[PDB]
Amino acid sequence: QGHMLRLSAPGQLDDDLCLLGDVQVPVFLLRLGEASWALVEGGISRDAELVWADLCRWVADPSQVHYWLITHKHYDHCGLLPYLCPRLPNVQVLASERTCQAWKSESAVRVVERLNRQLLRAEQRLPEACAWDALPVRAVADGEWLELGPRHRLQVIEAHGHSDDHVVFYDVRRRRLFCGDALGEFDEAEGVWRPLVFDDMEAYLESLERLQRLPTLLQLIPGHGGLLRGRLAADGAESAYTECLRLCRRLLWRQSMGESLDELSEELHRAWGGQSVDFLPGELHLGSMRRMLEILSRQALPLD
Amino acid sequence: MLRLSAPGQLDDDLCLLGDVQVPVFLLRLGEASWALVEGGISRDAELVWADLCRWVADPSQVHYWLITHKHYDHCGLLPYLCPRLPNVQVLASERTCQAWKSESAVRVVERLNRQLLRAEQRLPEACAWDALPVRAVADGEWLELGPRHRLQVIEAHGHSDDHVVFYDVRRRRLFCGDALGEFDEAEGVWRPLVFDDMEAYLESLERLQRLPTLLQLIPGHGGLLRGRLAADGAESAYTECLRLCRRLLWRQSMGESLDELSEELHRAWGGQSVDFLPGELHLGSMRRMLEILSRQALPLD
Amino acid sequence: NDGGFLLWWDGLRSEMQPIHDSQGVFAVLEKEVRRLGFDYYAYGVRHTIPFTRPKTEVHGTYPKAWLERYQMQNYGAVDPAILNGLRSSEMVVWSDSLFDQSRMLWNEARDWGLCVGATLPIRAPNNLLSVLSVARDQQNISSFEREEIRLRLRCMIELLTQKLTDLEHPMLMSNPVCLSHREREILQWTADGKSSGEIAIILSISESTVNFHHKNIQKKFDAPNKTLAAAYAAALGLI
Amino acid sequence: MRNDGGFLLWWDGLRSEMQPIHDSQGVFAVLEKEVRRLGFDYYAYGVRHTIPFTRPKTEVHGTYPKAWLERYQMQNYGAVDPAILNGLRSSEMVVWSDSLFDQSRMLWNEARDWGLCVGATLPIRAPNNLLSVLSVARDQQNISSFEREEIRLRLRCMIELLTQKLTDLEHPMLMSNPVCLSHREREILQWTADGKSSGEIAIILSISESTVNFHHKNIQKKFDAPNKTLAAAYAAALGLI
Ligand SMILES: O=C(CCCOc1cccc(Br)c1)N[C@H]1CCSC1=O
Ligand SMILES: O=C(CCCOc1cccc(Br)c1)N[C@H]1CCSC1=O
Ligand SMILES: [Fe+3]
Ligand SMILES: [Fe+3]
Ligand SMILES: [Fe+3]
Ligand SMILES: [Fe+3]
Repeated sequence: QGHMLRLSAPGQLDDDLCLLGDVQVPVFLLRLGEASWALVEGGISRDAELVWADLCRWVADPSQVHYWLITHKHYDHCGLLPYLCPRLPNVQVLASERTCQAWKSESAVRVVERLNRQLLRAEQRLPEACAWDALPVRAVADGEWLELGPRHRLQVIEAHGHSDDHVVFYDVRRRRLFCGDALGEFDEAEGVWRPLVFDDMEAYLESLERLQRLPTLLQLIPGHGGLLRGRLAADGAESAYTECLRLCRRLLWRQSMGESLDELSEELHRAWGGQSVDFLPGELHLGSMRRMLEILSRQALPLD
Repeated sequence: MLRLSAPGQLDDDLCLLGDVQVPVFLLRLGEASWALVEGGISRDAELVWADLCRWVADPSQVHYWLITHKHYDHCGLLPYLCPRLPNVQVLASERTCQAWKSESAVRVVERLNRQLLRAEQRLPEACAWDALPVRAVADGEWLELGPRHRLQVIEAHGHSDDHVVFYDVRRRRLFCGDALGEFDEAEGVWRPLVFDDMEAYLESLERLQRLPTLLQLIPGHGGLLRGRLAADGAESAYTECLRLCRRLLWRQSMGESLDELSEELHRAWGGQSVDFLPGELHLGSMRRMLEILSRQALPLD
Repeated sequence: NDGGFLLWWDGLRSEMQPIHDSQGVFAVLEKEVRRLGFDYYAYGVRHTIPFTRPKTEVHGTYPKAWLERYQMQNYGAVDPAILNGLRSSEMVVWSDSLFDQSRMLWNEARDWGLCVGATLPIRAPNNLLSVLSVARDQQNISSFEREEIRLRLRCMIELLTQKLTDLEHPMLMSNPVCLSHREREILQWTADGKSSGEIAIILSISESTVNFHHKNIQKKFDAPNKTLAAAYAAALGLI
Repeated sequence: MRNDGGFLLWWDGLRSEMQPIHDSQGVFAVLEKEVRRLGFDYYAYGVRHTIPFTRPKTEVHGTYPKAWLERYQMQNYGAVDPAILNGLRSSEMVVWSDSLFDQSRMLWNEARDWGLCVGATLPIRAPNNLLSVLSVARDQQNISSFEREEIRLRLRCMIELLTQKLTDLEHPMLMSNPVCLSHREREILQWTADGKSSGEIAIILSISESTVNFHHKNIQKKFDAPNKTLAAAYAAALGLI
């Protein structure tokens, strides 16, 4: 519990929730019952032996892990599946059909494996891994109700925009939203959202629009940074919408002065990249900045 | 381009005189009738009269002078130019005129204006403050300045306890002074300037969003904005004010002092107003605004 | 966070609810009209009867002399800007083509400076045709402002008719006739084509009673037969 | 488009999206799209005609559960539905509320049973004396005040444009009764609805009384009417005179 507005420490977060591993790339644990548990977010590969450790503190039996929820396909939210699913015999991976099929596509999983193989610690020893198409997956659809436990009824909501497959999970009983990256990267130093539009801006903004409509949130849990609460989590969606349009204004103004995409990409990198050095090679962060600026220049409404 | 930024004619009727930093605006009401807006500083008078000479053949036909508020950078020319346009009525809010009647306010303005002269410039002639040709105006008053110039006054307290703005309904053109803030020339967003009251600032931006869609938006610094920039000007200023509010509240929930963000804001912003604002007053104004925000901002749970 | 226009709507409503006197309502209308950029405005109510000479009452801020001229030549009968509302709910921008059918009116209005303007129609919930016009002299309606205006005028006239009905203005008032359930149902049946005997059968009363009820109804409308009563009742939304 | 940058932008985008449509189904599809974009699950569009005065036809089309349509029309709940009847008396939108339905408890209970637990209804009168109504509905979220205002505006725009396009496409639900009167017959009916007899019309129009009575007979034939009273009343109710 606490007076704080952001909980950002491994360990228990609420009466049913725990944060496992590194707060940067956390994995969330839900206690559905006395002998039933579920996971959320797939984290990165190199934390496999850390998460596991943390996990075993809370669960007496790994066979009591019955569900694992995954927001999307990007390397940084599914890299633990091949390594730890072999130790969770009773687990269903739950992802969107686009995300499910990504794991079948050779090229996609190669990008995943590469980016996740690049974030090891000098002499890190990866454990054995199973195939991506061998995972125990069940595809979910927009609006499906996941009866995980008696007092855990989560709804799936399509949140395309960040990627062509992103989905989020709404625990309506506790007004808790696992939102992954659909809102962006929370700026720990300023308290505002950093837009992460890596596929389509119209869909990203329409998804944030739809998430604004939800009941007032008490807990807002993105893919990076921990759990937000209070008034920070209530207007999270509107704030992400606002910051995305603010960046659109910035880009359009800079281009009306004659700047190139790469220039603003370098500026944004200078000001943001410092947060994600531990789990994102700087060059991929700069490339993602360039890609987002591309999409914004394409779909942003001109000023005439 | 999307931004106009030069002394001289703006459009078919208006002219920017003097320094774009502390500009004065000239309305051609008719063949033989003119009006002024913004009182500027002492330091640009020597630029005023001359650049004015390129557009007006006779100075005597200036009949009105509009003043947004009592700050040094929008009022200080009364000793310089007022005496020689004898048929002019200054039109201002009760607050502004009363400030002009108090010795303390005029002393502050005079010191801050004196801080900006060059070591070579000499002062032109000067007259008193309580002798000015003043007339009080009210919120919503209709100024039949010219056959094609019907402008409404709108009270926009917040930036100061007296700020007012002027809306030309025929051209949908809004003179807003600082009530929206200082336009960021490098990023294209609004920098809040809350130096009296935040609730009044935000309610003023609200009342201004209620105007018809704007074509031309004219703040006190930076020139004229057109297109989208002028349409959502009030909305964007409101949004950026709330953004700064959230930044400050977050930083305070981590244990940071207002100095922490004031110094940082100075570092990142003051460079724009170095020509017409001593850096220490910029830091002090950042601190004042952050104090007001920390006072009136909505807390969290 | 849903449109800056919403703010204008909320402000107008807040300004117009506490007013309980019509003069102030019209004054607020003038305020907003001038704030948009127009010089004068007008609000007209066209009643449906008499069908040959339909009542057209008006209230606004045009020069009184042109009002004298307008009523003198009963321009309210064949004013194209008003007649547009009989068939369409869309706004009408003043244009020569619109006034080709009534050139004298347009010529004289132009003589009085009313050179540019627009008119928006709306149907009150009581079968009355209310219309809101705005006008100025020298600037043609630009494209984007045309739509913005259109929306603002729609909102303003909706709220205006609502508030003036809530204030029981005489111009909106219609011929005061009140019927009871029994006679109202009798008129409903008659206006459906039933004869005196069929109505008497259905209502389980005598035919003499039904014709006496007919006389009752006719007496109120100052009507010579049943057809006028039925038509006026249908036009007034009473049945 | 319909997007983000301001309300006027969404308005113009909606108009442009609806201009090329030459099929009513696509019109309704665009309307449903925007309704869900607003945040609701189902919608409905109703047209109340003025006649027959005893049982005025109230036609409906929407996306409520089909079983609810079966029940609604089977027991003709459409006659005294408060959401529609409010439009006869007011131009304001009506937010669904228990107090509003105090008079029609069965309908409200059944609608709640079908998930239509929250909703709103906007009326507007077409220039031809028709009462058109646009309703939106969802299941679990109550309408907050600010969202009430937002809705009111967006729904007004949507229903206005929808009725415009459906008139331009001559939908059967709105076509009511396709009746055209000639100039002569229409002015004769104008005089008759003002109370004039056959002889007075014959005098005024400078024609014979036999001609006037034959014109009456034709007019009756068009309205499927047995006398002049029905013709005059229905013409007054339909805005033809
Ligand atoms: O607006 C209307 C209808 C009459 C409303 O205006 C009037 C008319 C008489 C007195 C007053 Br006050 C206002 N017609 C237009 C047609 C083009 S010029 C004009 O006034
Ligand atoms: O919205 C309206 C008026 C139109 C009803 O339209 C309907 C009703 C049933 C099936 C269909 Br499809 C459309 N009434 C409300 C009252 C509460 S439930 C309801 O439909
Ligand atoms: Fe991602
Ligand atoms: Fe991520
Ligand atoms: Fe200022
Ligand atoms: Fe200033």
